[PDB]
Amino acid sequence: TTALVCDNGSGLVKAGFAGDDAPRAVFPSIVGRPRHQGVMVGMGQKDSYVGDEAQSKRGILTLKYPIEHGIITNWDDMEKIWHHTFYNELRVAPEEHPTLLTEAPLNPKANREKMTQIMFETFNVPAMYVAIQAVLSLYASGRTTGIVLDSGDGVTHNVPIYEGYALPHAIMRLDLAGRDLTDYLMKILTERGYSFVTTAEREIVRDIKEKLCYVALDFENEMATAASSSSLEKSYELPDGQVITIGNERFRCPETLFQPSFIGMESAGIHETTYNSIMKCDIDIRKDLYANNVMSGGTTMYPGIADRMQKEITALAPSTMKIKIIAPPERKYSVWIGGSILASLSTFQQMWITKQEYDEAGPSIVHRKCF
Amino acid sequence: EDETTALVCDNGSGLVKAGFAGDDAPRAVFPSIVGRPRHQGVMVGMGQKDSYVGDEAQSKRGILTLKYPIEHGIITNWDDMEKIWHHTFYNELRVAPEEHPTLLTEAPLNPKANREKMTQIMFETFNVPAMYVAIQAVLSLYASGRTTGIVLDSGDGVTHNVPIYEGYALPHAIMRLDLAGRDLTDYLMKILTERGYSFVTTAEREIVRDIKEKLCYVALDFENEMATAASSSSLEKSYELPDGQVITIGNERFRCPETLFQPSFIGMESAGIHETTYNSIMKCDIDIRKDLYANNVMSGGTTMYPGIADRMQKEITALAPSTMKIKIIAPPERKYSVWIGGSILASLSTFQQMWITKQEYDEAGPSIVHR
Amino acid sequence: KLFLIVKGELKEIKKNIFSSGDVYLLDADKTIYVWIGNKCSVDEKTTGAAQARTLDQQRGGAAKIITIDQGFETKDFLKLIAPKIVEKNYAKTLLVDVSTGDWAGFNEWKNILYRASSEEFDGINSMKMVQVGFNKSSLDSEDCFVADLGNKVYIWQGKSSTVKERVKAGQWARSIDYDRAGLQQETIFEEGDDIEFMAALDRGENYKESDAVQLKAESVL
Ligand SMILES: Nc1ncnc2c1ncn2[C@@H]1O[C@H](COP(=O)(O)OP(=O)(O)O)[C@@H](O)[C@H]1O
Ligand SMILES: Nc1ncnc2c1ncn2[C@@H]1O[C@H](COP(=O)(O)OP(=O)(O)O)[C@@H](O)[C@H]1O
Ligand SMILES: [Ca+2]
Ligand SMILES: [Ca+2]
Ligand SMILES: [Ca+2]
Ligand SMILES: [Ca+2]
Ligand SMILES: [Ca+2]
Ligand SMILES: [Ca+2]
Ligand SMILES: [Ca+2]
Ligand SMILES: [Ca+2]
Ligand SMILES: [Ca+2]
Repeated sequence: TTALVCDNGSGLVKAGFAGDDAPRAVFPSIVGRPRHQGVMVGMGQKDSYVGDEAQSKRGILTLKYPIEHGIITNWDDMEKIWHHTFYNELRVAPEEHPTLLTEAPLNPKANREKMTQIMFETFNVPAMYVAIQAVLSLYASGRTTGIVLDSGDGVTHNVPIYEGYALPHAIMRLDLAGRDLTDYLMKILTERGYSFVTTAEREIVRDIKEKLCYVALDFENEMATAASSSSLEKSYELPDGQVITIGNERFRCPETLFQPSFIGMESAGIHETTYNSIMKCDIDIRKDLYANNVMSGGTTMYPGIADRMQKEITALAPSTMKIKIIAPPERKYSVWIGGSILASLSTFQQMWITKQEYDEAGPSIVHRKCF
Repeated sequence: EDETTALVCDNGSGLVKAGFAGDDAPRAVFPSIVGRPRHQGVMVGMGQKDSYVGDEAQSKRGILTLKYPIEHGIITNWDDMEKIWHHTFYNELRVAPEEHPTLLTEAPLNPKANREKMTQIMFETFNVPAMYVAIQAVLSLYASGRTTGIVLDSGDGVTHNVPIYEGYALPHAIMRLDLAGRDLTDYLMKILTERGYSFVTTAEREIVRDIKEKLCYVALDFENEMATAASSSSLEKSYELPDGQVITIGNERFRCPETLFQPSFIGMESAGIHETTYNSIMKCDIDIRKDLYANNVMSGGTTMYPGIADRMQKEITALAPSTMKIKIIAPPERKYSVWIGGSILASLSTFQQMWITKQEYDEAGPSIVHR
Repeated sequence: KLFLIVKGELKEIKKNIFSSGDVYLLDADKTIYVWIGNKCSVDEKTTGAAQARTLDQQRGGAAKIITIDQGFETKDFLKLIAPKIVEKNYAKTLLVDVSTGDWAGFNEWKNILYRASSEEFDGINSMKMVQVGFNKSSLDSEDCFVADLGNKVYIWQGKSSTVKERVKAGQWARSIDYDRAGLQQETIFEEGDDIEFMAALDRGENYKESDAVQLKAESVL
């Protein structure tokens, strides 16, 4: 039989089959409920919406993130999501397919135990494994020891791992990621005249981010170049044939990753958090971490972000360090890729947690499993 | 050995359109009129009858006071409506309604009490096995192939804009205009009187209806068309009366339907159908207006004038922003679109679960009709 | 010990003919080396890093795992192979390279064109919809058509069709939307201003848009 892989990301769910080179189903991890309740009567709407359909019907719905900031906080909505994944997105019955889930770093034991319980008792999965997103990313890079920068939709993590084990004393969480960047790009665009009020116009801004934005190597010189010339401007055509000119926004938006002060956060940029994490590791392994720095997640896709991170990091590290930043072209979904690879492997099958074991020892069996 | 056949009855402001489900056209079409004798002196001998319906009432005026039960799409007299329905069932359709499920149609914004009374009458007076009430414009849109759009239904005595999203009407944005085909006939009658001709007898009014339905058209630009008709004979056309006399009509041909866009012609202080179409669209959620402009369907007997679609597109484009895609749909079977949609709806096999059974009525009273 | 990586297993080589589109695991008792070619695939990369962890787990957990990218070999490592031997070829991949999009049926999606005609059956419920060839050449005007594009659904109404035909076309397009996750918007084209509809047939049946940066699951060969 073929196994299933599901990365429950903060803002998008990435699901697919073990063995494929990419997640077949990718959709927003969002659930919306009617906001005026009188629309489930006279206008005949269903009680909840998932993913694309919910976001489309934003406006008559209150949208909530079951996994806002990476940790699941609503098991009814998470159930709606997973049910959608299995039955509607993948079109399979989960009782016939083992299911690998991913969890955020610093996931509570109770959270993972409830995840386990729900999979087995509500979806009758034959077997399941929960892995840590950054670890799957690390393995996918071809490495077993390194430090991962995982920037996604609602939360960003620094995670150091030595010989396949995460170091929770030094794991770093930062509540800034792609979604706040989209919001900020919207704000600074609206500060130039452009307005985005229709649901369509609000999704347009996410598109502009993903297609036109890039990370400035030196913010000062790049800001100056955009102020004194038009070399850096670039144009984006709306549906309605009107065209928009965007200039410094292209690199002011992602700079927030390095200067959270842009959105009113008192916090540290991704370079600083990488540094503080590495220094919080064993003193003997910091060299190995500096030399193996893997980037994963959707928010590490801006062009020229590898360069900037190396710059700010080398400015932080001791002068004699050999520093290398790893940004493989498949990093947007490396997590999912790892699951797909790992679930297909022959060595892994011994690690699968069967329903028999769940019946025998309760939900705590999930803690007693190595990668 | 067989199954059962269902009835479709559109209770129009001026005409009753009734027939069987599955047929492409209503077998019975007759005036929605009830006539009762001038004074009791007439029905003494019996002698005369208590009341006359439809064509016979039109045939016997002058001894009958004529009334419209459904003068404005909303039923206002249940005795006269009962005579109408009775005539429909037994005289025109020649069926026993205890033997057929009966789909009736109702105007937009019909009061709930009114629809409950319709229900009570059907079940308690005609023992209908099943009945369903549909909204006329919705059947019209459905016949256009759609479940979302905004219908312009111009009939005999009333005109409506109805926006519909996913098959449900939006009553906050429903627009009513108490002007329609009959007011156009009356006005055409007057303006022909102003040319020498004189129409005042009822037979002369039927002739005027024929002249309207056969010769009138909607000018694309009223100023220019008036000028063309005033400086040449291109727009003139000749109509032969029954006695073999020919008459010639010119600007009347388009001044008559022009009233739809300029109600001031009949002394109404109100806005033309283009304006109200716009006002309705504006009363809807901003997210759907794009769809409404893209799906603007016309139904009813008074949307039959030629070139009314081009004019509608012009005036709506002038009302709406420059960048909107406006599309005016004028299905060729729109004179009966309502009814035809109903026919198809009752035909459907998926439909039958929705028929309201007599059992459910006896058990739950008339408010079940809302479900 | 030396092993090329194949599928997930380890094939033992003792000839040190290093290749550029693969990954090799070298076994020294207290330090495990994994060497990742500059032109290999992900599965080959990640199977190395997985196997090394299984090996260090068997070994009580006192071995050190040394990942090394091609061209960057450390002297410590290079002094175990050599008394530069790097070939160009590969050992195959295990992944199936898919391309993806807004719906999970993507990488195999062929756009469909169906015809709906009431001339052959009586009643709506009896009617059926038949796939015809995805081409303008398959369009008549006596009946209606529906194009399933995956992303979208187009409807083409012939001027010489009937109500029943357009009702089936709508039914079928809304059914397509229902049975496929995410929204697949229905767009009706009347015969006459049908430019985009014919334009879609002109994009052919093997045309699907995805954005979503596509990637290839094998060495470059
Ligand atoms: N080329 C790109 N540049 C910048 N951001 C991108 C790009 N492609 C996708 N993204 C963003 O990445 C974010 C999602 O990352 P993801 O891996 O889904 O994290 P998570 O799964 O934790 O939500 C979204 O905000 C999306 O806009
Ligand atoms: N071809 C036509 N041109 C102008 N008016 C027409 C035409 N055909 C029908 N009508 C008018 O349609 C009106 C009735 O429309 P209909 O939808 O049957 O209304 P209702 O539902 O109010 O009975 C009549 O006034 C008739 O004169
Ligand atoms: Ca993630
Ligand atoms: Ca009507
Ligand atoms: Ca008659
Ligand atoms: Ca060890
Ligand atoms: Ca290879
Ligand atoms: Ca046909
Ligand atoms: Ca045909
Ligand atoms: Ca759908
Ligand atoms: Ca691929």
